[PDB]
Amino acid sequence: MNIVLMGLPGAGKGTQAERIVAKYGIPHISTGDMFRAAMKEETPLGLEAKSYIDKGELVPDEVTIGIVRERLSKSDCERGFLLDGFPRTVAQAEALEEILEEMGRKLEHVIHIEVRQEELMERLTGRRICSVCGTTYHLVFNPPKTPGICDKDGGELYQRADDNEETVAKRLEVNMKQMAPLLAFYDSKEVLRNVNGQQDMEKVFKDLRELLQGLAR
Ligand SMILES: Nc1ncnc2c1ncn2[C@@H]1O[C@H](COP(=O)(O)OP(=O)(O)OP(=O)(O)OP(=O)(O)OP(=O)(O)OC[C@H]2O[C@@H](n3cnc4c(N)ncnc43)[C@H](O)[C@@H]2O)[C@@H](O)[C@H]1O
Ligand SMILES: [Mg+2]
Ligand SMILES: [Zn+2]
Repeated sequence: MNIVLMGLPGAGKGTQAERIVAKYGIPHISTGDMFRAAMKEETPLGLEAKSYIDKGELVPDEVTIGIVRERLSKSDCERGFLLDGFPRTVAQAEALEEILEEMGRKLEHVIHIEVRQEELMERLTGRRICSVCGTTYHLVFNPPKTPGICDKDGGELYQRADDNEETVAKRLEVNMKQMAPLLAFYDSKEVLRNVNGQQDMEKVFKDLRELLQGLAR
């Protein structure tokens, strides 16, 4: 089970990934999550990626490909994997094709979780994160019991530098542009699947699942 989730910022890739991983036991490889972990640890990779992420820009291809090339060389990827938010450019996709060839593996599905931009903006604007456990909240759709405080451990919530409206509009524009040729790339390869992301989280998952169980032909 060798899978990519592709989608604009907020389309639900991580929400789906948790579900996919709980069902199927393949590793979840989020380049965004990897970068954010390095940023929290303030490692050199982290501080390099920070300058891009905080602004809503893509981290450059070379470093991003390299983290993925190293990550996919681990033994937990031998029976499948779930890439989330990689590739984000055609160059990354062409590099993945070569990685996979080297590994003697093929992408089986590239799932585009499609959600219109208006909904994306609403999903993201208002997200808040617990500084201590990383639990997410939303001001509008999932607020904490006490404003600014996490229900689970009392940790202080924050707004990511990239989740304000202006930066979310930017991330949408950057990824809309990069994703157009990338969708073309994988539609040419006949591995592109489309999922309607504008459904409840369980139903998106059922539809994804049907593509993963081979039922949607
Ligand atoms: N390959 C790469 N090359 C270069 N740079 C890279 C890179 N990969 C990462 N980067 C850098 O790192 C940065 C961050 O990248 P990344 O971490 O990949 O961020 P993203 O994909 O822009 O955005 P999210 O992770 O917020 O969205 P998601 O699709 O995972 O949705 P989620 O499940 O969280 O859900 C979001 C919200 O919606 C809600 N929700 C989910 N599903 C539903 C639904 N079905 N109905 C209603 N609400 C829903 C959720 O509860 C939640 O509140 C990039 O901007 C870039 O700088
Ligand atoms: Mg995500
Ligand atoms: Zn917490």
